[PDB]
Amino acid sequence: LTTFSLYTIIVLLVITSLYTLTNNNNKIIGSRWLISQEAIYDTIMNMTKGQIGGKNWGLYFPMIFTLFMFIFIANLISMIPYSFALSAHLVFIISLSIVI
Amino acid sequence: VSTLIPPKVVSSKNIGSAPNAKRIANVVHFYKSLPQGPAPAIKANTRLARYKAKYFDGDNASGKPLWHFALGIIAFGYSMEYYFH
Repeated sequence: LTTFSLYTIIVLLVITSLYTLTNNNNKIIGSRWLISQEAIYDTIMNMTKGQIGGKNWGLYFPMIFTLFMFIFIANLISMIPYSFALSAHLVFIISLSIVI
Repeated sequence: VSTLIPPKVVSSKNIGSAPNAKRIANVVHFYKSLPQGPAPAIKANTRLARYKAKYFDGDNASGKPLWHFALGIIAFGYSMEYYFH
């Protein structure tokens, strides 16, 4: 396989775990871990209502959320002291930038 | 002349006050309440529900799964160093 493919899978698996065992089956009270992903929700909610505020502001809210979370996780994974940097394959980040 | 019939006609005091609305909510809500919840999710013994049970409890903000999970990625690529070297 390809190293790039293997680490993209690792990123996907990191992201899945934050919404499938961080929580206590969606406990209303809120778990210590699930508080983190609440705060992330609120600071991008309140940021993208502030930036692209208007009649439509939430229509591009999933896109801005997965652009946050991708980079947020990929700047932790890329900083593990024995890990293959998807992001430092600059061409993927730059390609994504040019695409947007 | 005979007393009028207003005092005895009550059927618009059944929506007449605001807690009627609240009543019809909580006669359903509290009646369909369980004594304790269905289950909180903490374990299930899929052998990684145990991981959740030790680490990702409702009260565990302890950094141990992070450390463990970090160390896992360190174990991964370090072996891959020897796969490429």
